[PDB]
Amino acid sequence: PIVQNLQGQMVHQCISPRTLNAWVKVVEEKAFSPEVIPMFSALSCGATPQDLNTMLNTVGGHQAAMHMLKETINEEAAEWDRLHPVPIAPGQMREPRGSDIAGTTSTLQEQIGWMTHNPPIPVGEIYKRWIILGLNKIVRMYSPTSILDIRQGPKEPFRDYVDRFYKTLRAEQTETLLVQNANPDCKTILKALGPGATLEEMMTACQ
Amino acid sequence: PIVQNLQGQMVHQCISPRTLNAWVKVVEEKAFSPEVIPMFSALSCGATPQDLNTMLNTVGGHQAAMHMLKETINEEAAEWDRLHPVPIAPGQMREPRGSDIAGTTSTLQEQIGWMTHNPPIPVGEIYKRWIILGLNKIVRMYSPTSILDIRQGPKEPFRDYVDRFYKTLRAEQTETLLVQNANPDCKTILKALGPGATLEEMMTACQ
Amino acid sequence: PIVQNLQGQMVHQCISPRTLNAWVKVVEEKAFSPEVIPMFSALSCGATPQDLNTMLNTVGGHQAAMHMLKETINEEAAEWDRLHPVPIAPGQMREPRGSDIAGTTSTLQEQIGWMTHNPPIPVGEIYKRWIILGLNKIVRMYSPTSILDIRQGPKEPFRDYVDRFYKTLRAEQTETLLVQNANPDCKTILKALGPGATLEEMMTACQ
Amino acid sequence: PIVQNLQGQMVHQCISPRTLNAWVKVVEEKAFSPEVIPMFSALSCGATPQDLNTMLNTVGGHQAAMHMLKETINEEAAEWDRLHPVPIAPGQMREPRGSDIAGTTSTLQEQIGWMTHNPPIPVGEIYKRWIILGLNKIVRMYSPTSILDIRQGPKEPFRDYVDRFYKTLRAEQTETLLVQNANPDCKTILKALGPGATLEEMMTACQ
Amino acid sequence: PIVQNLQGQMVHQCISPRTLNAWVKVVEEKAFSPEVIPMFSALSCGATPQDLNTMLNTVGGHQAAMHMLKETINEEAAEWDRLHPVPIAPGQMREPRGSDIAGTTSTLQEQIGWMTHNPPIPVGEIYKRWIILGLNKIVRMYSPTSILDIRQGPKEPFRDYVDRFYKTLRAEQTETLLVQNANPDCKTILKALGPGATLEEMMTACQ
Amino acid sequence: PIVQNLQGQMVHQCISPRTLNAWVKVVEEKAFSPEVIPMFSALSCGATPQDLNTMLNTVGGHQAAMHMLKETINEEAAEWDRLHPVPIAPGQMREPRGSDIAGTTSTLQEQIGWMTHNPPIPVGEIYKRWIILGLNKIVRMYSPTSILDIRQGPKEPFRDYVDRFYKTLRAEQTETLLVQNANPDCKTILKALGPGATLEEMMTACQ
Ligand SMILES: CC(C)(C#Cc1ccc(-c2ccc(Cl)c3c(NS(C)(=O)=O)nn(CC(F)(F)F)c23)c([C@H](Cc2cc(F)cc(F)c2)NC(=O)Cn2nc(C(F)(F)F)c3c2C(F)(F)[C@@H]2C[C@H]32)n1)S(C)(=O)=O
Ligand SMILES: CC(C)(C#Cc1ccc(-c2ccc(Cl)c3c(NS(C)(=O)=O)nn(CC(F)(F)F)c23)c([C@H](Cc2cc(F)cc(F)c2)NC(=O)Cn2nc(C(F)(F)F)c3c2C(F)(F)[C@@H]2C[C@H]32)n1)S(C)(=O)=O
Ligand SMILES: CC(C)(C#Cc1ccc(-c2ccc(Cl)c3c(NS(C)(=O)=O)nn(CC(F)(F)F)c23)c([C@H](Cc2cc(F)cc(F)c2)NC(=O)Cn2nc(C(F)(F)F)c3c2C(F)(F)[C@@H]2C[C@H]32)n1)S(C)(=O)=O
Ligand SMILES: CC(C)(C#Cc1ccc(-c2ccc(Cl)c3c(NS(C)(=O)=O)nn(CC(F)(F)F)c23)c([C@H](Cc2cc(F)cc(F)c2)NC(=O)Cn2nc(C(F)(F)F)c3c2C(F)(F)[C@@H]2C[C@H]32)n1)S(C)(=O)=O
Ligand SMILES: CC(C)(C#Cc1ccc(-c2ccc(Cl)c3c(NS(C)(=O)=O)nn(CC(F)(F)F)c23)c([C@H](Cc2cc(F)cc(F)c2)NC(=O)Cn2nc(C(F)(F)F)c3c2C(F)(F)[C@@H]2C[C@H]32)n1)S(C)(=O)=O
Ligand SMILES: CC(C)(C#Cc1ccc(-c2ccc(Cl)c3c(NS(C)(=O)=O)nn(CC(F)(F)F)c23)c([C@H](Cc2cc(F)cc(F)c2)NC(=O)Cn2nc(C(F)(F)F)c3c2C(F)(F)[C@@H]2C[C@H]32)n1)S(C)(=O)=O
Ligand SMILES: [Cl-]
Ligand SMILES: [Cl-]
Ligand SMILES: [Cl-]
Ligand SMILES: [Cl-]
Ligand SMILES: [Cl-]
Ligand SMILES: [Cl-]
Ligand SMILES: [Cl-]
Ligand SMILES: [Cl-]
Ligand SMILES: [Cl-]
Ligand SMILES: [Cl-]
Ligand SMILES: [Cl-]
Ligand SMILES: [Cl-]
Ligand SMILES: [Cl-]
Ligand SMILES: [Cl-]
Ligand SMILES: [Cl-]
Ligand SMILES: [Cl-]
Ligand SMILES: [Cl-]
Ligand SMILES: [Cl-]
Ligand SMILES: [Cl-]
Ligand SMILES: [Cl-]
Ligand SMILES: [Cl-]
Ligand SMILES: [Cl-]
Ligand SMILES: [Cl-]
Ligand SMILES: [Cl-]
Repeated sequence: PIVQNLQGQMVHQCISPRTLNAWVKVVEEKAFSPEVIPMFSALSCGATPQDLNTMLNTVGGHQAAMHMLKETINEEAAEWDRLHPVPIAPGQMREPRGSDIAGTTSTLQEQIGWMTHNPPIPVGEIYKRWIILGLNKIVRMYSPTSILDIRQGPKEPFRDYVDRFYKTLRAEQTETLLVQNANPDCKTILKALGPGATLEEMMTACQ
Repeated sequence: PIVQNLQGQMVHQCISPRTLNAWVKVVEEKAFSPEVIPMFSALSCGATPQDLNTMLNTVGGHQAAMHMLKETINEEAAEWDRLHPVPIAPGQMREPRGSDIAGTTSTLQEQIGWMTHNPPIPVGEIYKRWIILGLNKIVRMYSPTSILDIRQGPKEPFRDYVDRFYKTLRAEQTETLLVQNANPDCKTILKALGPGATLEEMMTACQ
Repeated sequence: PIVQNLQGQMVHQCISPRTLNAWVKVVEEKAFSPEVIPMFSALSCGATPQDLNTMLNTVGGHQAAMHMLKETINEEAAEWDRLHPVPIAPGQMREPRGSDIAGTTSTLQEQIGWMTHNPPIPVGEIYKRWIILGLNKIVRMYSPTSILDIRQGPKEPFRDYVDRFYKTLRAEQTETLLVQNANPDCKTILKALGPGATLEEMMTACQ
Repeated sequence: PIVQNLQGQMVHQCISPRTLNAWVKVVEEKAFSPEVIPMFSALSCGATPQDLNTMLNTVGGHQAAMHMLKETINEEAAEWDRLHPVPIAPGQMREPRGSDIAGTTSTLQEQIGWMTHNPPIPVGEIYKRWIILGLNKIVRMYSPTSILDIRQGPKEPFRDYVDRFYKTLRAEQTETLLVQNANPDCKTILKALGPGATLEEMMTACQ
Repeated sequence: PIVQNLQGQMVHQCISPRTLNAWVKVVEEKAFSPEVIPMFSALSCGATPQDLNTMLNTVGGHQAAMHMLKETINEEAAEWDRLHPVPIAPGQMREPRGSDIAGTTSTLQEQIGWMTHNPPIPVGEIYKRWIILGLNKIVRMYSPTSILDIRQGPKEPFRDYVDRFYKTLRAEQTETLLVQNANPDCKTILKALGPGATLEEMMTACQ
Repeated sequence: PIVQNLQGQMVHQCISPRTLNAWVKVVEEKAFSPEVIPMFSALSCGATPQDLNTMLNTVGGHQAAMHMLKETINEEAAEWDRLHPVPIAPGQMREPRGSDIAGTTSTLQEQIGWMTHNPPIPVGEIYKRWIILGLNKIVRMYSPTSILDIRQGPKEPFRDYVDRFYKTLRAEQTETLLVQNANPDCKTILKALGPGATLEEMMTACQ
């Protein structure tokens, strides 16, 4: 990543073995659960496009998703080229192309040059926004259960039902559907509460 | 987080893989036990609102609690706006809104600017206080057993009973109830001790 | 903790995830064995009162001991107030109270101010001494076996017996009792050695 | 590796135990899966030829591949000598040979001298490009299944089939073959979609 | 420990959680095997007497050995007082006593003052030499098997026998006894080799 | 080890717990496999003779090999004394002896003085070369199988056979013997290939 040293200047740092292993492990354990996306964003703090491509390529398996990611990246790369239509002088920064932001036609020194410019061209943050966009579309598609099928069981604790409800809702990307899909006993209690009840009040009443 | 370097200036640091993994793991293992809250506070030392949102979003599951957390955060964010009613000049700090402190309408550079100002606007500590408030309400609600039902067994060691008693009491958020819920043999000993006995004296007498 | 940087000045550092996890784990594995106390002291090197309270609060369970710890802390806090009886000027250090040293009525900035003063008021070391005092009283009470009941078995190796003997003695908080509680065969050998024998000589003779 | 300190100068650093162990472990677990190559590239960030040889030599087993790697390295080393045909003055940098870039006839001080020169001779990056070239040829040869034999099962979820398809394709080093190898039911749906369908659209239709 | 910063001055550093855990773990796994002593010496690099006492006190169990260690320490402390017989002026270093070097009557600031003096009084290295002396006496006593009882089996590989032979010899604290305790077949071969054979030659001949 | 700080000067650093544990673990898991030697060389980057002796002494077991190592070290130490035959002035570097390079008659300060001299006397690298020499002789002797006995099985995959072939060859310290020891079916194919075939071509043909 590009990180500021202990003297106030932005310099390049090698991606750490702890960072590399943490990203690989979370994909192995959680696949494309919704909480994997913020983990990717945190673990790629200050990452260059090269670092972002590194993280994606260390993922073995889920290659269907990785190809969807490339398609989303190319869509965003093509949009950037339509919003930013371009001899380049000696020793002198060039504007980046979509494929430059994606790290495919640009060198690390070029990415360092853009990201540390004054003002900086944050090709890493632009690329990361493309990746998260594509990652979120994967999260929705891999969500196994629709919110319409999350209904509280006749003996299911309300707490467990709300857990499944909003876990599903988070991947699908509320309060009245949560009441409608509650079981008959709790749904009866939740209507007596009236409108405007908080989740805390609702869960307390069906305890 | 925002941490001071080895030269005496406050700069931004990327949240570490060790920090990210430590928060995720403790939630996986302890859920919303009372001791999870001080762990969250320590692991979020110097955190920005972005870092605080990062930590919350890496939690998979317990999504019912996370939605209660959002409701508490919005309540505190709405209160801040009622206590701090607001053209913004070029290059110049703006007062934060409730959603700015919660990291939803503010950028990282803006959060860095507030937290490192002189005097600093500690939007991270303000947000953290909101989160801990909401986290504590979750701890009370998820406490499975009431203090009224913690009574020493006829053969239960007094040490084990006091452990369960104050473990329950900590989540519920004393000395006379501890005597009343003791078993007949120990309760007899504890009355002979008289008032003002310490916990050490009480546990010694029923050993 | 408060640690000196690489330039010779005392500044605040966030308690590390490795430190937090190491304290939690040792309590989970060893409870209140005697060797847990020096581990707590080492892991709290340079800790502020806030850091000391952090470490105590990350302990889940053993809540009976934690309440005994609070009682000991309040006793020491009350003593400090009796030994140090107190408008506070603008921007100007105030003497600490017992509850200030215990981190309950003092801010982190105040604790940093005391600990880094010239001369420093080591509220962290004062608090730590209170905690270790209370922790040691827990170690004695949780010692399951009295030294009077540690006697060498008729076929127990002398090495194993001495291990149990001084393990028990360490928690209870010597040489002649070790001879008296030895088995008949070894006790006969140990009297023939005479007075003033070292532990090495004693263990060698009963090998 | 050669890394810039916190003062802006490139100096030598010892390869870390975390780096050494991370490379060994990934080879033990994944052998020559395609994602092992980007892991090698990231873990060898800023590596000298000595560091690159270190990483290769810590690999136990897969010695057939390591000998293929040497053959590829010698081929690239011989090419470099044909593109760069060479008394060397006292204290004065010499041009490198193919075996110098491969770390076999050059010292660490010589590699440091080339890599930190102005302008730098990046013998580490040149060597790394040779290694990755040879590593990729191993990935293709060790790919067990050909893309022609990746066909969706009659009850295999389309997602799982695309995973295997592009996993195989990645090692072999698309969209119309993916349709042809789909099962009859899904292939019927995919033709109705028409040309130019994205992977996301294709996977959605066969869900 | 006392370690030099990145600016060339000796300052105090808190003993690390990795150091504390590494010492505890090696004692748990290897007890008082001979190789535990050099591990203790390496892990206590630059340690103060306080750090050395910390490491000893984190050891749970083996309390018989720890009491032998104290007896050896007191013997060396008494010797130092006999070799170094002693108003102390304000703000001014005092010569250390045996108990000062052992960390029992001296503060950390005093130990820092001695160790960083010019010229330095290395109370840490003096104490460490006392500890290693006592630790080595424990290694000899806990050696279970005498060298006289290490004899090669009639079908035992010579390599395995030499391993046990010098493992035992290392704890007991050679070449002709190794031949005498070899089995008849190998002993016959080893006499034909003649005097002055290396261990490599000896092991080769009995392979 | 001796490592350069972040200011460009060579200073002493304590051997890290990660380094110590990594060397011990690899010996426990791999014994004297060929790849253990480059691991030792990397983990001893910049090591002093004291650090090199530390690493050897933390190895428990394999004491036969460690005694062969001492014999090789003494041989190299005796050679150095024959190539470098020696009042030493106050405060003034002395030439090292063989036992000085091996760390047996020299202090750490003396080793630091030699290694950081201008020009430096690299007693650590000289000692390390002695150790690796002796370690390699152990690798050859502990190789269980000779290359003459590595022959491809009638149903053994050629890839697996080449793996065993060069694994054995690496420890023993090629292309025509690999053909001769192939099975009849593959050997027939390999002769049809003709001379000068690469390993990649050979393995491809027998696939
Ligand atoms: C950069 C990056 C790392 C980021 C970010 C990021 C940025 C801002 C915010 C946020 C913070 C506080 C509030 Cl009060 C609101 C709000 N208030 S409101 C009117 O109630 O919605 N909204 N937001 C998002 C915003 F921006 F959209 F406004 C927020 C979040 C929250 C952080 C959070 C997590 C948590 F657990 C509990 C919290 F209290 C807060 N994370 C989400 O909210 C995700 N989420 N989604 C849904 C669903 F859809 F199912 F309902 C659900 C959540 C949920 F909160 F987890 C919980 C079960 C419900 N994260 S990134 C690109 O990788 O993602
Ligand atoms: C920032 C953050 C990390 C913090 C903080 C924080 C700040 C201050 C204090 C504190 C410190 C010392 C004393 Cl003497 C008292 C006191 N003296 S008194 C008159 O006896 O109560 N009070 N306090 C709290 C205060 F502030 F309220 F005053 C304290 C604590 C204690 C730390 C502590 C833990 C411990 F194990 C043993 C100790 F000796 C001290 N932690 C708690 O006390 C929580 N707790 N709750 C209850 C219950 F309710 F069940 F009884 C119980 C505890 C318990 F101690 F664990 C124990 C079983 C009993 N923590 S945060 C926002 O994440 O939490
Ligand atoms: C800050 C902190 C981390 C500290 C400290 C701290 C400070 C000083 C000392 C100490 C050091 C050397 C000597 Cl020679 C003596 C001594 N000489 S003497 C006349 O023989 O007793 N005394 N001391 C304590 C002093 F200060 F009281 F003098 C010491 C210790 C020893 C360190 C030690 C541990 C060890 F394993 C082996 C050693 F050789 C030395 N640790 C203890 O001694 C605890 N202990 N208790 C008993 C029992 F009671 F059962 F007998 C037993 C021990 C035992 F040693 F483990 C062993 C089985 C016997 N630690 S803290 C507040 O968290 O604790
Ligand atoms: C230095 C080093 C570490 C590097 C690099 C490196 C450099 C650039 C790029 C890259 C980035 C973005 C796009 Cl949009 C394209 C593109 N757009 S396009 C017209 O669709 O192909 N192409 N590229 C490569 C380029 F350079 F060739 F252009 C890219 C990659 C991608 C990174 C990536 C991984 C991922 F998972 C998902 C992504 F969105 C992006 N990694 C690959 O693409 C490897 N891969 N191969 C195939 C296959 F062949 F099977 F189809 C498949 C992949 C796959 F993506 F994983 C996925 C299943 C499909 N890596 S190194 C020497 O060690 O490797
Ligand atoms: C500070 C500290 C960490 C230290 C140190 C320390 C200091 C110096 C030396 C040393 C180095 C090289 C040589 Cl050539 C000789 C030598 N040459 S010689 C004429 O043949 O003996 N002697 N020495 C010791 C010296 F100083 F005494 F001279 C050495 C050692 C060796 C290091 C070593 C370990 C190893 F595995 C293989 C090696 F090649 C070298 N470690 C020992 O030798 C311990 N050992 N003991 C015996 C036994 F007794 F069974 F035979 C046996 C060993 C053994 F080597 F392991 C092996 C099985 C045989 N360590 S500390 C206080 O914690 O210990
Ligand atoms: C300091 C230290 C850490 C070092 C070093 C060190 C220094 C240089 C080199 C080296 C690098 C590149 C080439 Cl192209 C050749 C070459 N070209 S050539 C004409 O084909 O032989 N030769 N060399 C050695 C040199 F110096 F001798 F020239 C090399 C190596 C290689 C590194 C390497 C490992 C690898 F896996 C794959 C590679 F492509 C390169 N490591 C070895 O080669 C060891 N090895 N041995 C044999 C055997 F004998 F069985 F055939 C076999 C290997 C093998 F490669 F693993 C593989 C199965 C075959 N390491 S240290 C003192 O601890 O060891
Ligand atoms: Cl995966
Ligand atoms: Cl790739
Ligand atoms: Cl821009
Ligand atoms: Cl509930
Ligand atoms: Cl969870
Ligand atoms: Cl999210
Ligand atoms: Cl404010
Ligand atoms: Cl008790
Ligand atoms: Cl616990
Ligand atoms: Cl608490
Ligand atoms: Cl004071
Ligand atoms: Cl014994
Ligand atoms: Cl392997
Ligand atoms: Cl090798
Ligand atoms: Cl070039
Ligand atoms: Cl799908
Ligand atoms: Cl132990
Ligand atoms: Cl103790
Ligand atoms: Cl001295
Ligand atoms: Cl052998
Ligand atoms: Cl071993
Ligand atoms: Cl030793
Ligand atoms: Cl020389
Ligand atoms: Cl093959």
